[PDB]
Amino acid sequence: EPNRKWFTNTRVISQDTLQSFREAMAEKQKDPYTVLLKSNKLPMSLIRHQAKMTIEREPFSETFGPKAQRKRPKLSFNTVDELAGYSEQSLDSYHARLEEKKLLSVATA
Amino acid sequence: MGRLQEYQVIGRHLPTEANPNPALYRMRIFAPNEVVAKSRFWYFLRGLKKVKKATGEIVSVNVISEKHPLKVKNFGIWLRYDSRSGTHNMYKEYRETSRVAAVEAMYADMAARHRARFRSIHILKVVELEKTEDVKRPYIKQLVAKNLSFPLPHRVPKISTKKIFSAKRPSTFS
Amino acid sequence: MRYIHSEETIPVPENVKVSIKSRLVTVEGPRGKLQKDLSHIAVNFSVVKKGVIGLEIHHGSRKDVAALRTVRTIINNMIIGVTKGFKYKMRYVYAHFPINVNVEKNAETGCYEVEIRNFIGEKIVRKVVMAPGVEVEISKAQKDELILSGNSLEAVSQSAADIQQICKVRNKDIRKFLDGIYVSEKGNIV
Amino acid sequence: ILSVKKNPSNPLYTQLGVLTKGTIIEVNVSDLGIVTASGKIAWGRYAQITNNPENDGCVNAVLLV
Amino acid sequence: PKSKRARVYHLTQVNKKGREAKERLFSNIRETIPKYQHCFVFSVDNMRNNYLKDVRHELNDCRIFFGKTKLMARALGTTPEEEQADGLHRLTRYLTGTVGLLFTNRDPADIESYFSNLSQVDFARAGTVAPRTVTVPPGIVYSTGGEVPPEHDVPVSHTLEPELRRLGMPVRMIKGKVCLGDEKGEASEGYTICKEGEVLDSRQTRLLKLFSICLSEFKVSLLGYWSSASGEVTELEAGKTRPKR
RNA sequence: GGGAUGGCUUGUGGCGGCCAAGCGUUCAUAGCGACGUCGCUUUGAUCCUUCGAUGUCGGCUCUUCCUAUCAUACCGAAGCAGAAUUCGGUAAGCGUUGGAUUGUACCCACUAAUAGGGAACGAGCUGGGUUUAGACCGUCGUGAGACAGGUUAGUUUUACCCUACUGAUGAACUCGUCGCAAUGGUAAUUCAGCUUAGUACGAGAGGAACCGCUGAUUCAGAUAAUUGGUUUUU
RNA sequence: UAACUGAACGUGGGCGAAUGUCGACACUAGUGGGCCAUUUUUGGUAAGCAGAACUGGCGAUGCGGGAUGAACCGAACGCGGGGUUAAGGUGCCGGAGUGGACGCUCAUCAGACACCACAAAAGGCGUUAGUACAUCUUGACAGCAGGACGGUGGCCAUGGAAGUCGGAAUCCGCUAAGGACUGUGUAACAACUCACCUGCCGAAUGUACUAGCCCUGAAAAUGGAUGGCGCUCAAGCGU
Repeated sequence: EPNRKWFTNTRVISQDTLQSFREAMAEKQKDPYTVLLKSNKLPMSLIRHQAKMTIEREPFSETFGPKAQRKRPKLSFNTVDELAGYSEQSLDSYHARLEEKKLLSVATA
Repeated sequence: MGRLQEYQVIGRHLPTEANPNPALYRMRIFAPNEVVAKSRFWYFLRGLKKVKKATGEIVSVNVISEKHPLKVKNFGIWLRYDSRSGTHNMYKEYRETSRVAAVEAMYADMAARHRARFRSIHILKVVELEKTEDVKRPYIKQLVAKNLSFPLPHRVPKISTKKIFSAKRPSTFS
Repeated sequence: MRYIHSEETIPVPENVKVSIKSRLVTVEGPRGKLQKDLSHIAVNFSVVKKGVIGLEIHHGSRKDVAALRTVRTIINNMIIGVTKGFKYKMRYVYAHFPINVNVEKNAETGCYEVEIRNFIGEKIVRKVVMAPGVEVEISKAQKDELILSGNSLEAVSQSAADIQQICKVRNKDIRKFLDGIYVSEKGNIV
Repeated sequence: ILSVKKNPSNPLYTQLGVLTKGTIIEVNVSDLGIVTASGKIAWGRYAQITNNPENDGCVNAVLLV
Repeated sequence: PKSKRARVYHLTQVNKKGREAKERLFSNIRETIPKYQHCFVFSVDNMRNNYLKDVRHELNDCRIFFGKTKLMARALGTTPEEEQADGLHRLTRYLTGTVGLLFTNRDPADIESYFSNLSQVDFARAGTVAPRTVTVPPGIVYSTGGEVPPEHDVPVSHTLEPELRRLGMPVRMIKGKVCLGDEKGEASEGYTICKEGEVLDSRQTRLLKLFSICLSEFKVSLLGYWSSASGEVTELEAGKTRPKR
């Protein structure tokens, strides 16, 4: 049956009350030996993109392919000296990781 | 639709005190007999005017015979027929010797080619093409050609169906 | 629609003899004589004019009218075969293994035979038996070329197609392997 | 979903909280920024289920604004 | 009639002209008549007709029409009852085949002298007679096909090799070079494109155009001219020889 | 005492909003709408989120059918160089295995491949659903007992009948010998090695194929010279 | 009723549409919330479907035809003879036409009992008949032989980008006509080609719809079904 109360807000709360409730409830979660009383009647519902940006700025078609317009690579170095340092530390990290994996006929099931 | 005849059917509304002399309406109807002719008259008249059989009368029914049935003529038939889509026009032409023969050939041809029955074909106009350049369809433009002489290849001879066995193989050249 | 009469015409040169008997056409000229049975198509032949063959169909449909063009082109091709002849020049190319083509005349069957060896290093010997009337010649003017000559266009072209289709690269990239025998030129002998 | 307000077939179905077509549910609309005339957050609003969840595997609803 | 050729719709900007182009041609021809003293009829038969732009540029004060022959004839007026000016129906008898109109105010002697000494070497079209024998030498195929010495010629482009094979030259692709026979010019004879005193077909003329060999000439031949003052048509030398209708 | 949906189904979501060929529509200018599109349902991560048996399936042996093709045969396309493939098409001729795990369906290996179904699930044998009578524990009940349940042990036992199948005889036509073939069945299968050839192809790493030859897998039909097995040759 | 002024009931007298042709008791039953079908009405569903009202049939029922059959069509039944039909049929099984006229269709399991589903505004370079619009001797569609140009390598961008890797604009001249370009192609050019125009030719075409028949529009599992053979100017489809 049509009724006016279908199109009204059913639960409302103010800014300061919501903030105080959240702060007090967070302080209650800080203690694991303190539990609520009548938790079923409490408003617990109130308590409880880099990839997208890169794809938006540069599409896959403009990156690589027959219609690609990409011409300038994205680098982590600026001049030749930091390029040499980057290569040196990259080789050192690669060798260290390989030694770590080495330290860490098929096998039986 | 059977051996058809053409009928002049004149009918009118029944005279009342308001209208002592009602208008007379005349139609040319291709029907097998006079009962069907008057029925088609009342159907077409109900389709056009405020006259029906209970409020009107049939003044005259006369058979319209062809003036020259021995003269080969070309006829143009303009017609409307009902399909599952709706009403459609066709103009067709038939080389016959009379209007009733042309209409019978039209009914057979429309039944064969578009599966349209007598109930769903309206004959709007049947005319005689008095000159040769009035012929438009190629299948009669090829018949009105000058010096039309053709053979009849592969004529199966007319052999009686009760004579089961023949002693020689028939020829198809006569 | 059934068309009452439809006609085609074939001009005939002076050196050609055409004999038609129960839709069996026999065309004889300077180079030779060919025969073809056209009894599967309903057509009436006549002599409309001197040196003119007339083909006519009566009370035929559009398909029956259109078949006369095929009959006309077939008889014209027979006339061109007995007057000028037909010649297909084919070239066989190779990348690494030289393709060896030998041509001989099997006299017992009266027909030419072509043997193909070393096609992409294969040890098999491919053999193509010609249709009778087709003569095979290894061309001396150009390099790695066969010449097929004859009076029958169908026989010469079918022999050429057999030579193309017996040398097909299998299970390889056709962009990379371009070996084979291909029909380079089609034309008349005279 | 906060609660099931009315299942039109049977009050027992509403007591059991059954989500079928035409069921009025109460949803937390805190993520839509519906606000009262003075600044109070409207965090509960009715909505109607407009699909068949038992045949669709999901609950689709329309707000009763 | 289900079995029919699929009519290809063209996704290009330029459309069919139609009747409006013919009406525009009628208006242009019928408006250039009362401004120029002489109207010449010229003929360019079996010619490429691509130097007409240079002719139009060189004769800036002249007006040249090179439309349809029957359209130009009906624009000038075929019968004396429909002619725009007197004597134009006499001029319309020369408009057959590939012809053109030249409206001018210059001296007819000057026009005849200019179209006499005007001559540019041009590629031959199909139907012309070959003036000499052209043969591509065996070996590496160059751009001119032996017209210039081979030491001063770039090799022909590798993309033209399928076109040469389709046009009948038995060339082949060796090491990115289009070669006739072998790389060192062995095991093959030269390819004779044309023989002297032989009617050129489209295949031979296209081969000569690819090899940039010109075996013809571009000659404009004046047939006659109508003068507005005298109201008469003076017939020139080529007009007697060329058929009239 | 009475019983024991079906020319159904398959490959592509819902809700809500735009766009739109079109269908309608001219005294109302509304309404449906294919094709699409848009919102909700981790920078190759995490392994610290497995979400309820009322409905029951398996296994052995053996035969046949379907194709909705895993492999073998052939073919078309793809940066498909070669090698290895991927996608698709015709095709059921021929194959499609051996095991582990019951604190209760997935792993491992061989292999060319370990494709999916029907004829049951709209009185052959054998393990669970599954449950007569004995007994125990858990839950419920004052109780007899019942069950949210868990465990143990536990009676159906033809064929000589007709048909079908598999084989074996057979009257009538004197007996016998040698034959013909209508019809019915039908059979082969896959892999490896030598040569081609370390060749074609390739920057290198690598690395084919046709013809030819020799074995092997599975199936089938025989056979007992030899080798094992069998011994009432008592 | 102011009143033989009216109201009933009697006395006496005079004088009606068509078509077809029973009532009351007594006694005794069986069945009285069954099935199917047309039409109408009310609710819905993804689709099925669920209700009522009248009528007809069946349970109780044979016969002819639907190959066969509870619900269909015709027609209801004593025992026989002769004649004629209904529904349905006439190539053979099967009694009766390889009957007549005009057309359509060729299906790699057509169709001959369809309407329902598949299923859609569905896909067909199958074949006929039409409707609308357009071109055409001032030469239509298709072809063949040629042109297809200049500013200009337009602007930005790019290592390079010149119509043809990209973004935005997309004008003018010479025109008979030619896009700041339709594809092939080059590292970029070049080159070829398309749109468009002219020359040869010779008379009818092009586009989109509509209506018929045909193909596909989804199928499992023993070997089989317009009833069977078989049928192709039908022994199929429409009149």
